[PDB]
Formats: sequence, structure tokens, C-alpha cells
Amino acid sequence: ESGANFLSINGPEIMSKYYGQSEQKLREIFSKAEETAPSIIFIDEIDSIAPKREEVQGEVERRVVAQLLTLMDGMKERGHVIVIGATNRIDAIDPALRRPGRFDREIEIGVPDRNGRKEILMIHTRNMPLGMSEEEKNKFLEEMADYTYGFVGADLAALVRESAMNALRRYLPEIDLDKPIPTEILEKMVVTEDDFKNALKSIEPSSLREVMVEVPNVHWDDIGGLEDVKREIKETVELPLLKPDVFKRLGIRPSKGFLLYGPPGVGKTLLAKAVATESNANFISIKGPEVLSKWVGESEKAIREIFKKAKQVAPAIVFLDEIDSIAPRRGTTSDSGVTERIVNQLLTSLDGIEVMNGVVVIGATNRPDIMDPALLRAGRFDKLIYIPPPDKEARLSILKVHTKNMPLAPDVDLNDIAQRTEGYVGADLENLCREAGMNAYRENPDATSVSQKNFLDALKTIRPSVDEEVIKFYRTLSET
Amino acid sequence: GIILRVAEANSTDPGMSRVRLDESSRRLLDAEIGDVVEIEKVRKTVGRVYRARPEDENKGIVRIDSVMRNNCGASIGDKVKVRKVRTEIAKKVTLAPIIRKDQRLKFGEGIEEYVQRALIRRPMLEQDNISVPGLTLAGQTGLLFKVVKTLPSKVPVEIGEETKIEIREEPASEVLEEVSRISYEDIGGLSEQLGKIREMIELPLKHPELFERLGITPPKGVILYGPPGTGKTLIARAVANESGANFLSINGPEIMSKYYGQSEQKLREIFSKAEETAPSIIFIDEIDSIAPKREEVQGEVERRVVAQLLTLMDGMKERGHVIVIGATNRIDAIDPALRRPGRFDREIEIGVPDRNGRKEILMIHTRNMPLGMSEEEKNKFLEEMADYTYGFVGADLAALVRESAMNALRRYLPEIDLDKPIPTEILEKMVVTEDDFKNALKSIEPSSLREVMVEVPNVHWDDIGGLEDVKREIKETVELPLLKPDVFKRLGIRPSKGFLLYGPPGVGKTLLAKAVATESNANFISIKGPEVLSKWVGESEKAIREIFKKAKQVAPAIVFLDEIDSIAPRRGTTSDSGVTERIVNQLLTSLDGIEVMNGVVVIGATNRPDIMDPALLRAGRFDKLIYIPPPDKEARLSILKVHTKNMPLAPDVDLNDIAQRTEGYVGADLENLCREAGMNAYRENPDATSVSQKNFLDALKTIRPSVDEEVIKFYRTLSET
Repeated sequence: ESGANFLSINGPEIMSKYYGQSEQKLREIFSKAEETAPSIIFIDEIDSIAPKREEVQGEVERRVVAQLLTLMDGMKERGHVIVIGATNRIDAIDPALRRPGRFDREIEIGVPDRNGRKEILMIHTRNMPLGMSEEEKNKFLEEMADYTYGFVGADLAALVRESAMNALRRYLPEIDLDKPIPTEILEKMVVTEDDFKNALKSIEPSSLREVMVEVPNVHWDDIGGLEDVKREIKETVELPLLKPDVFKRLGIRPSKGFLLYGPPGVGKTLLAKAVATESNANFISIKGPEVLSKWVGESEKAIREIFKKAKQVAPAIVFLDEIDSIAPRRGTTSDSGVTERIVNQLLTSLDGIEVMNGVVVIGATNRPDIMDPALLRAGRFDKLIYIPPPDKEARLSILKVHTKNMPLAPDVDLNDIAQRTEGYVGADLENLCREAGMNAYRENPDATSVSQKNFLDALKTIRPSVDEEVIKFYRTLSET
Repeated sequence: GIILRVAEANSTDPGMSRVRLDESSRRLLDAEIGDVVEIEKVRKTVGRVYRARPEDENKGIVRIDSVMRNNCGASIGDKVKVRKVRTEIAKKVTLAPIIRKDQRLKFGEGIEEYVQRALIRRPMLEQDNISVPGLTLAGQTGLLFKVVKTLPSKVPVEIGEETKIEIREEPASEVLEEVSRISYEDIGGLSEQLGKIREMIELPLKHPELFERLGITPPKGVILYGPPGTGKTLIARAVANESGANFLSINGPEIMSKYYGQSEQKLREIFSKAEETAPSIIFIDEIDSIAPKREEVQGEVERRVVAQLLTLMDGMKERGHVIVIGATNRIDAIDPALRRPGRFDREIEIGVPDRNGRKEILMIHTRNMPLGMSEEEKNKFLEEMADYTYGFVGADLAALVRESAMNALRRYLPEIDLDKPIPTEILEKMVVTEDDFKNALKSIEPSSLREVMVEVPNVHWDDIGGLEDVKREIKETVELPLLKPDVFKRLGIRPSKGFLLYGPPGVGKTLLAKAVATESNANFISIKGPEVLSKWVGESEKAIREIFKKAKQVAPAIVFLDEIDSIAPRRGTTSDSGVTERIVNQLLTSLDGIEVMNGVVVIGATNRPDIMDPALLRAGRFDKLIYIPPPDKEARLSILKVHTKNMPLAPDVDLNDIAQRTEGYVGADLENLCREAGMNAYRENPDATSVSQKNFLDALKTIRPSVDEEVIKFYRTLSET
């Protein structure tokens, strides 16, 4: 678009030029920078040029970087030229490059989102006979976007090209092997979604990316009862966004966010997942199996960057669960507050992170039973939100969410089981439909079909999950 | 139409011209069985074969032998014209040696013996090269003879048993397409992978304009893995044989002999021939030597040779019509920047074989010698050699049978004929008894260093005992989602991983989960404590993440994970608490992020569970417990008859009396009681405890009753809570 000259600093030239060949080439490509001026200088070789962590890579490595520093210093900054650089990741870069007299602005290029992937796909969408408005859903990119996770343009390009061979193997080899291209084979060329789905089942997908984000699909239509917390979640999260001129009227102090407790994923993983869609904000999940991926690949230091990552992506909610689960093993922590060496990076950050931002601190756990007395204090995790077991009116609202996808018939009565059992949580209600729903109606020849007792037969096997003592333990730990 | 396909012969028919043609494929040509065939194709090269019907093959293709495709130069998917012709018989045929790299050939007699019994009524023509292996692995391989003249020349002939054979021995070369080419049938290994690797370079290398920019961008680069030179490297030179293009060889001895300034110019020198020999394929097995780089200092020559190879591929527009590929020993010893664009993109991981895949690898090395498949049904068949052998490879199997050939030598050659002239009597003496291959199994030669391996079981439900309530329940979990899914969408139930087992070690529990893998005809992936203790000692605990990704391609397969959590409680207390260990969380987090709906089935087991996480009890993870009851009388009697069917039968052993008195014995005890007391059963040995029912009762008092009502009650309390 600029129309100016483009200088190419590439791998094969710096590898083919050894001592005395590359040293003169650095001024040679810089001599064209003054001649082709105005021109832009792009270097993707920062990984090869200046990987230096300050070790000995040899004299040629220190010579090529020291010249590139003087090549930019040899310029008054006016030939009317702009030197830029690129590298694979936040690493493999010389630390002195951030010093003045040289590269100053650093623009971090991230990854796409569900909408951002559609923009990347749209580039590679049409070499072929597909459509957006002409196929509304089946061939639209969002249906391909929701299944795909952790990809990139060239990976998507090579994936569809490999998925193009699926379109070939169903057409080209067993029909026309001829070098002359027939006119009939042209109408035969289309793309069915199965070609892109077959690559999803095959092993090609791989995600090595440490830091990733996402957004949920969950709305409040699939949510059940406990509407008391519903409007309470709106109270915490949604008020500071629209209000702040009202927030300055009352003059109340700031705060981070609430915290949840209850059996795993009953509604709790779904409830905090529902609020992100309604507010139309982003969703940042920090989870135990998600963290156990971080500190194994040395990303526990990148958790500090994830903290700084949340401020640009804001408004976004931060969802942090069971990182403290590894705290008590080194030293005893419940109300004691002796945690772990990496976890204190979570603690100290929440103390020094700026408030008033679009970030919302959220946490959850089965029974809390791991915490710090500072985590109970303000500027940090805050007043507990009690998740009650769904009542009859709440269970019936949850059961109708589970049975709307399954067929409907009088054979399944939701009233009788709701009156007898007051204590089932969200996970049990979500579990009972899983295996007994396979026994519901006809999915299979077994004789337990089309009965209400199949839910009752599994009702006796599963635990009642009615514990009055742990609910009493919640009220004692909350006030104290 | 007449065009019937050529393929790689599964049943080889080591006798050439015996090529398999389907009964359904021959009725399409209206040619009956057992007639002389005339194969005519482009270039006017011809050959004759004999029709014999296989079974599993369909009419879409005709599966043809390698050498008969190597005689007509046939590539998979060519065009031929075949029809039935008149039938005649030879009279006197004259043959001549083929001398190119062979350094002359066989000297002495055997012009009748070796040729005659191997003829087996081969249809052929004058000036045709016949392949006759046999008599040994070492010194005798597939060997081609140039036929000079037969009395019924150029006419269809099947050389008979009463027809003499004359060998002129006058040195000459091949008239038609001798060896130094390796066909896909001459290749052996992973089957579907062989077709998947070739299909990307298939269409471009044949013709440039057939597939060029049409479907996609052609292959940039291909990275290969596995035993580099077991015959994986032989595939490289082999692929260039069917394509007919030039094959550039980047090898170890040249890069080692060329130091600074010699190798740097040689990189452009071999690249200069790449543009001249274009179209050509570039195979590099030196990626280990060329670019081992983990980003350390190996010296300037190491960074110079890799930086040039990057620019050598960058110096090409990607069109000289050439494809550069690479190979290395393992997933390691490779430059990390090679996965960046502008360079090698496609990476095809070459794995190891299976019980069926090993038979394909063995079939390549099966015939240099006098063995057979249909002619020996079982004793010499490859599957009997496959089940005992574990963790081998083609060259290891080749050197193993060659060392096992010395077993055939030491029983014959040294103490009989040391003479340089080869007698005619020693030729009949050459056979292979299975004991030669068994003696190498007892000897120390077998070694398996391979980290990641898979397997499949032999266990069926005929050896399984009672507890049929879990039987149909195992079918409920595993077998329903495969056939049903349009029914699965009708109910709309959520997904899930799989059940979990508990009970005394290996009672039926190791056998029960081992039986389901065979019935469903799926694969079997076992993750076990002694199997894991091999993993994290050899730094394979990171490869466990790859084993997770390994399960999706091998699917449908069940994943069987036991006692990895046994090392969890030692660092911190975990039963329902859920503080496990640093490597084990890679198991946890993966099960949370692994995609459902796949053909993988999560299975686990333990003696008493007593180690777990509260997340392992929650969904998306380990699931509802399956109680294994102790076998009852009707269950024990069904288990006891499985143990005593291999042992002799007699009224001396009564299964009814011991089944009524003892209600609590588990599967391991019932499996154990027959072990030592079965040696005391009947006459295996002089001791006086023979032929009595009390020998089972004498060991019954010594062994613990294994009746615990408290642990069964502990199961019901931990299951609901």
C-alpha cells in the first residue's frame, strides 16, 4: 500500500554468509536502505540475529548484532526510513534492544478469537466454491470456528489443503487422472463440511500455545433457579460499568470480587460462565487442569503476564479455581495462610494490581478449606456467596433444561421426584440424566425403557448428597 | 472394462505368475478360473499370469504380484488389457544369468532340482525374467533369470514338471527391468500410512500438469521418523523407483568427510543437481547430523550447514517441480525452526507395527527361503512368530532370522559340507524348523528400548466367568455410543469419559477389561503401574502427553489407567482430599481438556480406591464405580471350569463340594489355587498328594479366606459420598 521499497532480511542469506561475507552484507543491505530511501526495513531474523541471552554463540553472533545496533545508530533517524523487526515469541531477543537509541515500540501480536478466526479464515475461505450469505449456516465459518481451537493461518491453510485432498480422494483420483482437464469435473467440485470435520477427528490439530483466551456460549436460558444470586451477580459485576458517575455519588471504596463454593461444577462452573455472555465481555478462566499445564511448561512466570494480559482484553472476568489446592501440601493453610512459592505471585499481584479496571475477580471450590487470612481481607477475595442445593421449584427449572433436548412424554414425571428429594445439587441433577437418560425411552434394547423408575433406580444407587454439617461448616467459616 | 487394476499382493504366491485374480473380477471379464492370461499394457510390454481366486478383495482392483508388475513396470492404477488365451506346455527351455552388479552367479548344478520343483506351471514367454527365491535367507534371495530360447517360443506356455531346463550360464545382462528397484509390495510396514505418505507426492511426480496448482499447494517438505536405516531408509530409495525420477542421496559419510569449505560448496553442488535432474526428489536422513540443534554451540560448521539448507529450499521458487523430504531417528534431534513456514511443513510420524503389521514386515523377509503361508497353515505361519516377538523392527528381524539362519547352518552346513563346490544333495537338506526362530527368542538378542508401544489382546468372553451383570453393563457404556449416535442425539444426554473398577489385583479385573477390547474389535491401550514406572524413569513422562494425542488416531481404542495415583499420596495426603503430584496433574488437566465423543474409553482400577481427587469423582473425568462382587457358587463353577478345561478331567476333582462351602473366594484366589495345587493334581510328579480332592482343600486351609465384609461396606460408604 505504501508503494515504497521493501528490504528483505532473511534466513538463507545470513546462514550462507559466514565471517566477512555477512559483515559486509550488513552494510550492503544498509547501503540500499539509503539509496532506496524512503524504504522500510523488516527483520524476521531477530531470532537468528540476536537470540543472545548473554552467552557465547561465537564471534559472528556478537558481530552481526553489534553492527545492526550501529547500523541503526549510523542513521540520523532521518533518511525517512523505519526499521522494524519480528520474532517467533516473547523470547529469543537481545535484552539491550529495549534500550534507547534503538528499537523502542514493541507491538505484541496475539492470536485470534471466534470472530478473529473468521477474519483469518475469510482470507483462505475463497480460493474455492464456498459462500457466506449463500450458505447461511452449514458452510459458514463460525461452525468451523467453534470446533477449531489453537490454530493459525498457515496451519489452517495447510489444514484445508489437507482437507482439500479429502475433496480430491472422493473425486479426482478414481475419476480423472488425465492431464487435460475435462469440463465435467468442474461442476463436480464442491466442499462438504465432512471434509473439514474429518481433519478435526484426525491427529492434525495440535496446540502448543501457552497463553490463550476464550468466550462462552452460555446464556441464562439454560440456567436454573437460585435467582437470588442471579441479581446479586448483576449487583457486583454489572453495576460499576454503567453507573460510575453514580459510583462517585455514594463514594464507596473499591473491591475485587466475590467467591463461590459448592460441589464441583454443579451450576458453579456454568453460573460464572453465563455472566460473561450477558455482559458481552470476554472470559478469562484460570483452572486447576489449566494451571497444571502452565507450571509444567515453565509458564508460571507467564502468569504474571496473564495478569497484565487482562487489562487490554478488558472488560473481562478472571476465573481462578484450585490453584490453592497445591498450597497445603508444603505447609498447612486454611485460615493459617502459608501457601507456596509460585502462589504468592497470585497473592502479591492482587495486592498491587490496579482497581477500577474492567477485571472481575472470581473464585470457587468444593469446600473452601484452603485460603489465607489475607485472602479473606479486602483488596483480595471477598464475601462468600452461598450456593444452596436446588429446591423443588429450582430443581423443576433445572430438570426442564435437561429434558428439553431429550424427547418428551408423560412417562417422565418431574413432579414426583422433586417432592421427595430436597437435597440433590446441580451436578447430581446433571449426572442423573446422563446415564439414566440413555435408559430413557428407546436408545437401546434393554428392558428399563419408558419408565419413571429408571430415574428412581439410579436414585437409590447415587448418594443423596444431603449434608447438613458441611452447610453448618460454611456458616462458621464465613463469619470467622 | 478390461482395464483391471494392479496392486500390491497381500497373499504373495512366492511362485511368480500365480497372481491372484478375484472370482468376481474374472466374471466381469468373462474369463474362467485356471487359464493362461495375457497381460498387455502401454509400451507393448507383456507378461503371462495364472488366475487364482482370493477372498477379501473386491472387483474394484486386481491384486497383482510385485515382480510381474516389475516386469511390465506397472505402477498402482495403470491401464492393462487382459483376456484368456489358448493353453500349451513347454518342451525345452534355455536360461541365462543376469549380470550387472551381481558379480557372475551360481556355478554348480541344480539346473533341474532348483528350477523344476519351483516351476509349478508358471505361464510365461520368451525373454522373461522369473523370480525364484528359496533354500536359505543368506546367500539366496529373489533372483532373476534371463530366458534365452524355448522350443514353443512367443506362444503361451506353462512349463511342466516333465520338461527339462537348461542353464547356459553364459554371462549377460537383463533384457527386462531387473532389481535395484523396490516396489511397494517389496516394501513392508504400516499399510494405510504407506498410501497416505505417497498420495501427496503421487500425482505431482508422475505428471507435472496432472496435479500442479489445482487442488492445493503441492508438498513443501516431509519429515520422517523411526529406525533410520532399518528399511525405513530403504523406503526412500524405494519411492523413487516407481516414480522413475532421480534420487538425490544426502548421507552421513559425505557430510562427515567434507569439512569447512568442502561441505559448504557441496550443499550448493547437490542443489545444483537438484535443478538439473529436476524433476527429482530430495531425501535427507541426516537431519540428526545436519540440524540436531537445540540452540547450543556445536561449532560454526553446524550452524553453517543448517543455515544453507534453509536458504537452499528458500532459493527455490518451490517450482523446479521437486519435493524435498527428510528423515530422522526419533521425534528429537531436529531443528525447532524447521516447523516455521517457508520450509518443511508436513510432518508424517512413522510408528511401529502391530501383530498384523509385523506380518507385513516379516512377509518381506519371509521369502528368501523355503517357507510358506497357505502351504504351512499354522506352524510356519508368521502370526505364531509374531505373538512371541515384541518390540522389533525389520532390520532387527532381518538380522535375527539371519542369526537364526545360522541355527539352520549349525545343524547342517559346518559338519556336513565345508566344500566350496555346492553339492546337489545339500539343497534338499535346506528347510527351516520353528525351533531355529525359538532358540533366538530364548537367547539374549531381543531388546526393546522403545518408549511408546501399543498392543491388542487375545482374550474373549469364552474364558470369562460369571458377573454377567457387569458384562451387559460394559456393553452399555462402551459399545452403545459407536453404533447408536443418531439414537444418542434422540435422547440428548450429555457426554462422559468412562467407568472405574475396584477389587483385589487382577482377580477378573485385568482380564475383564482385557476381554472387551477383542469383542469390539478395537485396539487396547494399557497404562499400568509397572508400565508407567518405565516411563518416568526414561524421561517419558512428557511423552504421556503425546500418548494422549496418540490415542485419537489409533481410535477406536480403550485407555486403561491403573495405579498411577499410587505415587500421589506420598507427597501429600490424597484420598478424597485431592492433592496428588506434579506429573500426575498432567493426567488430570488433560482429561479436563481432552475432547469427548472420540473413540477413547476411560477405564481405571485399584484394590481399594483409597487414592483419588474430588475432581476424579466429578464428571468429565473418572465416573460411577463398578462393584466387582466375589464369585458366587454359580460364578465360581463357571470360573473353575475355565481353569480345569486345560488340565485333565476326572471324577477325582469335584467342583461342587468346594463351591458350596466357600462363598468368598475372589478371582485371583481361584486363579491361584489351580496353580500350585494343580501341580499336585493328578500325576505331574511322584508326590503322594496326587489324584485327591483334599489337595485343593489342604491349600484351602493355608490360603486366607479373603472374606472381608468391612471393606465391602467401606466401598458403599465411599461410593455415595
